[PDB]
Amino acid sequence: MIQRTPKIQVYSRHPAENGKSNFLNCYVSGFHPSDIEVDLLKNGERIEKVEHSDLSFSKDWSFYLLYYTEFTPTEKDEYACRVNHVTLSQPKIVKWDRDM
Amino acid sequence: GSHSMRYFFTSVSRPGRGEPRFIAVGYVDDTQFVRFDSDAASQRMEPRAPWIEQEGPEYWDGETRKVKAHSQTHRVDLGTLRGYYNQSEAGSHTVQRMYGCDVGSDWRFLRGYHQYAYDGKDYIALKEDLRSWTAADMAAQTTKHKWEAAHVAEQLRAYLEGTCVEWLRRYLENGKETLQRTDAPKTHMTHHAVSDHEATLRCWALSFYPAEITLTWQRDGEDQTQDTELVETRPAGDGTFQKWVAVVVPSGQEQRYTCHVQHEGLPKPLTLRWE
Amino acid sequence: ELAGLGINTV
Repeated sequence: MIQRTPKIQVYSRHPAENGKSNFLNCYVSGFHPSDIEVDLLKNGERIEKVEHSDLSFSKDWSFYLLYYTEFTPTEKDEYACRVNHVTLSQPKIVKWDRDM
Repeated sequence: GSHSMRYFFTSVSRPGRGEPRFIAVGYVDDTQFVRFDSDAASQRMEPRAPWIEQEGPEYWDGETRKVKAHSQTHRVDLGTLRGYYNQSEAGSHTVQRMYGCDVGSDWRFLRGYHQYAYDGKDYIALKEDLRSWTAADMAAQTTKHKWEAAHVAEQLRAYLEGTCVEWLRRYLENGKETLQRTDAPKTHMTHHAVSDHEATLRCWALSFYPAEITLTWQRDGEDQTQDTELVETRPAGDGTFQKWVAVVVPSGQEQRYTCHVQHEGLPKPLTLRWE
Repeated sequence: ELAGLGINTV
């Protein structure tokens, strides 16, 4: 079986500014097979209002998905994406960093 | 510029009970315009762009008919492939198909595609001439003989060279306000200091469409790839795309480095300097 | 528009 581990980027839709309704994205790509678990977290806790794109794939057959939710950045609140996949022994957590 | 239309289909078998999970999506360039999802309630091909909603109920009935036929084909495939590869009924497996056409600036046929994978590996693909097949292994060779005997390549070539391009031109016309508009990247540069002696410069390109773009660094007018990091182009979620490239530089030498941006929506390449 | 003919089982 081919198994390909996902790449993950966590980032906002628009430039990060406090008090303005922005969107938090978690882009997962380069993975096979297609079953994957993706959660967005606010202060370590799972956000419930999370939507995702329809499953598609690249030329090399690897899958990609965008997960997203409405959010408002602050000095205090921290954000992250938590990903689990068959290729991962433990869930991978990537922190949102407004500068990436 | 040049344009394309592509359809992507994934089916994933579900051991224990029921039919495969099937997901089909259609794209024009980097814009998704249709979807079907076996797990959704409507059991219809559904619009995903405003400009496809112009199409009548007969479009939707015909697309629904064909997408359901595609999913049954894939259902049968998953069983046949299990047998070809001597696999058990315990495991989940995947089939993927992609097809479509490319057109140049004149909207005339350039290239057509039809390719197939099993468990994420190359299985069979239509060659550029749309007359012959590339079969990866002996199972795919058996499929190649089946498809040759049934003249699959001839049917596909007619679709790809004619129907595919005809409807592409239709969609580009109907959706011209977005589909024929280019969004040039909005660019800026950030500075971060890792230490007393080292700095990171990051060059951003945001809100661009189509997705294709080139971002690079030069040092004193020469290409610099060493000590640079380039991220994968990523969807903003509003139909546009984002990318950055970063370089690590000696602190104080920032002015030597420039970022260069090539995109369809820019009449001339963009140059940025740290100010 | 999707293809009709030429989409066959393996």
